[PDB]
Formats: sequence, structure tokens, C-alpha cells
Amino acid sequence: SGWKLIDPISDFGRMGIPNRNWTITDANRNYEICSTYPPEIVVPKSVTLGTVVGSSKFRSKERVPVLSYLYKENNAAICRCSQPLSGFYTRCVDDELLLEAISQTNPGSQFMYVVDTRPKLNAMANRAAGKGYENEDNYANIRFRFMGIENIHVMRSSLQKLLEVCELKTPTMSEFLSGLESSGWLRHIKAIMDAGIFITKAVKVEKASVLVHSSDGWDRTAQVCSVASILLDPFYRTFKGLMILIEKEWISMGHKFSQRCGHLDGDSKEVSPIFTQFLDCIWQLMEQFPCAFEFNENFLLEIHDHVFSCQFGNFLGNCQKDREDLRVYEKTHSVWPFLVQRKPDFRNPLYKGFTMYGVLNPSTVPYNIQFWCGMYNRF
Amino acid sequence: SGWKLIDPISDFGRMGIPNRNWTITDANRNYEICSTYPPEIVVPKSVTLGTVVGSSKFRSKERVPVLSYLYKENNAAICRCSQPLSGFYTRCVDDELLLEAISQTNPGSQFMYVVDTRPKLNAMANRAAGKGYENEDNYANIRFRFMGIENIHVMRSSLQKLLEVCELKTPTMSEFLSGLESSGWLRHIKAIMDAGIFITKAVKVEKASVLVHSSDGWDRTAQVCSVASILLDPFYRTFKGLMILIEKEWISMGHKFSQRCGHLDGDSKEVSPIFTQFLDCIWQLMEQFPCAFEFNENFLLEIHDHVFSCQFGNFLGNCQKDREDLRVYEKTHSVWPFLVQRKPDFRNPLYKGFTMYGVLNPSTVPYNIQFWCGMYNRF
Repeated sequence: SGWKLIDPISDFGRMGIPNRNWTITDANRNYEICSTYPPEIVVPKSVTLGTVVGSSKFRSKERVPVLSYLYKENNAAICRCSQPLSGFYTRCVDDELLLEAISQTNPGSQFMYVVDTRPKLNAMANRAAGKGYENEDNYANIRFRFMGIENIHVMRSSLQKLLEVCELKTPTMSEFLSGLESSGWLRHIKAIMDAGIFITKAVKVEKASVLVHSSDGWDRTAQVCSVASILLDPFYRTFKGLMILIEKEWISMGHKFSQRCGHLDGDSKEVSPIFTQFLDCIWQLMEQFPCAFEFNENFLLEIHDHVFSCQFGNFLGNCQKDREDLRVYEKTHSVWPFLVQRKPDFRNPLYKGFTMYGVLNPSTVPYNIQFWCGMYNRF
Repeated sequence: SGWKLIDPISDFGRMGIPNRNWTITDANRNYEICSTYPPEIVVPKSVTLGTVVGSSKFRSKERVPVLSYLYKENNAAICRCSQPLSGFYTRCVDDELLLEAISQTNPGSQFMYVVDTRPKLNAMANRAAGKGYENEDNYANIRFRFMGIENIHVMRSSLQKLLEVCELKTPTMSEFLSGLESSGWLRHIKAIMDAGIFITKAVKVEKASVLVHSSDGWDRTAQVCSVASILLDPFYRTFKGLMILIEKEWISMGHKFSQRCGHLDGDSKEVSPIFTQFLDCIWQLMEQFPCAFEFNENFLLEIHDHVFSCQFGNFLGNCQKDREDLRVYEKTHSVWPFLVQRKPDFRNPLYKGFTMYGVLNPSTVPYNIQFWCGMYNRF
């Protein structure tokens, strides 16, 4: 019952789903569509199972396009998936049909964005290894954009570089700022945010739906989709809101916490501070909007702690099927009740409530993107 | 009548003065000892009038050693002055004696500190111009220390570089970071803080009294003395406290606000962000101690706003005499009352009260000395 406190799928309820446009399939009830997706997924109503599975077989690791967020007010939505398996030549009808079907849930807009979170160069590299990205020729009325966020290896490097600098024996400012710049860390934070802001404007301003993918659709995809949601919707700026976004977009959707956070092996090329960057992105917004969020800096820092402590079950393993196999929902407890106990210590006292802010328009002029002391004092 | 709300001398009372070691002399009542000092001033009890004037004539601008702050618990004190007129060889019994009287108001410590805020190369250039600095060989148990804080033309050039960076058209994170390093601004605010922390640790840990001087004793001497004061005493972290600190150490002691803040001539080589740097240092402490200060970021910024707006009277003129002779007391209003009526907007919700903190112990590792958006968004 501790576990019934935060149910990711209720959030779909909150955006008026199911409806004329979107339904919740249990088709993945036994992980038959995709082994790293949740049992329940949301796809367009107008699509058959055969089209979903056929798309699945054209997406990397079967991570088929699936809804992440719907903006009630204008019906624009954000979807997420892995990269396509197109190479230089291959097309797939069921795939092309599924993206065609997503855009049709927003008849208003004449085109749909396909946002690729990667740099063009990396997308090209993956295309040469039999993967790649969608072609504007084979996908009717799409507008392809690269976001340019680097991969997990570059991120692990960047953080390693920054901590090495921060631990220097009595350094000057010029030494420190030189090292900060070298690490690239704030470039990476700034990139993720900018990609968030791009998608936000796509959805709010242009009223256009967006399909987001990275390579595997579970690192940069989770970051940038989450950030966009926090930008669009006040709900995710609340205790329950954020608790929910994390269970939905990170935990259930199969960000590999056990591998990324080193629960079993810390010396692996699979370790990377991807969830850290996401919390950092929320921190940046809090700094820029001292009144917009219900929670304070401490909330994020405690969440970050238990992502690593393994004190709770929420973040164990690398997907929902893993967690089900670990019997985690029966034999362990959930963070969220535990953190709800401690809300007194987590409340932003400058918070101006739910109805105050709508969509946030931060600036990412670099003097706004700052080193986060409270965080790079826990490493 | 609002011109009486904040009275500087009252702060001497608060530290228990007059007493067995310190008095308020009337000697400068008609500004005949020092023209740029205020009418009342604090010197040791054991000192004669003849020694005070004798010393003043061996100090640049006649800005003789006077008391800045007495740490009651310790009897260790902080005095301030201008550089001595000792050149290469000349000495002065009167100046030597007045420094020994200062140290003999704190008999517990076998030595007194003398703190030169300048880098030694500057102090040497001043020596070659017939001024300079004290020789440990000519003075009673002094340990002489350079703080390395650069001059006003450097500070001016620095802020000027920094703003040029910030208003660059869409800079990469790298361009900004490299420009922030080049401007040197954070190097300067760190040095100031480090000077403050040096003094602070002298008084608290070693129970050693400190004489602080620069060249003219009214820019760097004010920054450093003030920062050490905030670090030692909670009183200056309250609303009234800081208004008193600014009246006492900055306005009454003759920091040339009009020349500095560009009231008269903005093109002047005399313009320099000295007070700006000071508010920055307070904010840096507020960020490291979000519960220690009664006021918030806005209190500093509004204060700063008016120092430049010339809407009230308090920062007009370059010292007390200028101020009295222009009759500003009579012709405009004080800022301080005007700010008390707006305290709702200045309060720090996380303030844990007066007795919760003692001597603050900040870190000046370059990563927690940060760029202040609030401030360089006003320029």
C-alpha cells in the first residue's frame, strides 16, 4: 500500500486518457512488445497491434514510439522511442504508419517534429552501423531536428573532470574556471535544457506534436522529455508531480538505474550521471524561478541519495520486468511514502501555489547555468 | 527625524564603549585631526591627544588608526587607517606608540597583526613615493601581512570586462567561462573574502588584535573590515545591523561614494565598484548560510539601487564634512526609514534568529564563489 501512493499510469488519467485519440494498451502485459517497457503503454487509438509490433521491430531494442505527455489545452503531445533501424536504405511501413498516426491525434498542426537528442555526427555514425534516423522523404510532414546532446561516455568524462578539478589542492579561480570550462559540464547541462525549451515551444507556441528519440531512448530521451514536461505543466512542480514524473518517465520507462548508478559494478563503461544532470536541470529552473516549485533543493538531494543508497526498491534493476522478477514490490518499501513523512524539510517557502505559473520560459544565457554546490558536495 | 533612525556611534555603545581600554574622543569635532573622518572616533584610553595627532601626521590623508570593531568576548579589536608616511627610512615615535597602545588594550596576546590589503608590489611603489608600510623591526610585536587585493582601477577594469562578456550576442558557454576567467572579477571578490576570513580568524582563534590599512584607508580597508565584522558578529546580519555597518564603516568613515559611484563624473578614473564588491561578498555569505542573515538578496539590491539613483541623501558627498556643509540632512530624506517600511519584501524566511550563529566559517574554494545574477542584471 506504500506502493499504491505513486502510480505512473494515473498521470495518463490526469491528461484525459483514454480518449478519442489515445488509448492505454496492456499489449505489453508480458513484455512481448518490448522487454524494457512497462506492462501498460499508451499508443494512438487508431493503430492496430500489428502496426505497433511492426514498429517495435524497426526500433532499437523494440522501444516503440509511445506517449510521454499530452498537453490538454491544444492536443499537442510528446512521444518517445529509440532510434530507427533504417540504415541507408531500409524503410518500414508499420513504422511510418505509427508516426503518421501520432500526428493525426493533433489535426490542428500541419506537421510533426521528430527531435533527435543526439549530435548529427553521432546519428550519422549510428546510421552507418545499421541504425540511424528518420528521413523527411519517407515520413510525411515531419520536421527533423538534432539537439546535439552528447552520449553517456562524454557525460561520465565531463563529471569526472569536474570533480578532479574541484578536489585540487588550493587552486586559484583562474585554475578552477579553466577546469570547469574544460570539463564541458555546464555545456551539457545547457544543451539538455535548450532541448527541453525547444520541445516546450514546439508544444505550447507552435501547437505541434513531437516525437523524441536518442539512440536507445532511455537516457537523453528521458532527460529532455522530463524537462519539457516540468516546463509545460505546473503539476510536475509539486511533490506528487515530481514523484510521478520519475516513476513514469525514468523508472517504468526503463532508464537503466542499476547500470548507470553502479549498483553492482562502478568501474563499467555503462556508469553515467544522467539522472544527476536531470536533477541539476530542475535545480537550474528553481534558481531562475524561486517561486515556481513546491519543493526545495533538499528534496532533490534526498532523492538523489536514494537513487544510490538502494535503501528502497524504486530504482533497483534496469526496467520494470527486472523489478518484477526481483519481487521488489512485495519485499521492499517505496521511497515516496518515506519522503512524504519529511515534507516539512522539503518545502519551498516562497512557493506561490498551483495556479500562479503556467509555462516557464527560462533563459539559458550561460551566466544563468551555474555549478550546483549542494550536489557536487555529495560526491 | 528619519535622519536619526540609524546612528553610527550607537554601535560603539553596543560593544561596551567607553570602557577601561577605549574611549570616544571629541578631538575631531571640528575635523581638525582628520578632515575625512567623522566628528567622533575611537582611540585607546591610555593615549594622549598629542600622540593621536602625532600619529595622524604620519598617516596619509591624516587618516589615523581608529577603532572599527571590538570583539567584547576577547578584547581583541580591529582598527583601521591609511598607509604610514615612513618612506624608506623615516620613523615616528608617536605613531609607534599609538600602535603599541592598541596592542596593549589586548594584553592576552603577545602580538598584534598589521594587515596591508594591497599586494606588496603596490605597497613598494608607495614606499618609493614616500609612504608605503610598517617595518616589523620598528614596531612593538607586529606580524605584518599582505592581502593582495588590487587597486580601484583594476576593480573598475574587471567589472567592465565582465559586463562586456555578459552582453555578448549568444555566447557559447565556453566564451562566457573564458571571459569570466579573464575579467578576474571572482578572483577579486575571493581575495576580499579571504582577507576578511584572515582578520576574522585572527580575532577569534588567536585572540589577536588587528590593524588594517590600505593606501588611503577608505576602499579596501572598508571592504575587508566590514566583511570580517559580518563574519564575527550576528548583529550585522540583521536589518538594523547592516544599516549601521554601512553608516559607520562606509559613509561616516569617508568612503568617497560620490566619486566612486560616479555621481559627479562617471568618466572619472576615480569611479570604481568598491561598494558593489562589498555587497557581493555579503551575498556570497548568504548563499553559503541561507539561515544566518535576516535579510534576503533584495535588501542588498535595493540598497545598491539607491546608492546610484541619488534619490535620497545618504550616499551624497565623500565624507561627513562635505555632507554637513551641503546641508543634505535638511534638504532630502534618508534611505534607511524608507527601507524599514518595506521589510516584508526583504525578509529571509529561512532565518533561524540571532543566537543561532556565532562566527561564520565560510569556504573560499573557488567553486562556491559564484556569479551574482541578481546584481549584474541591474547594470
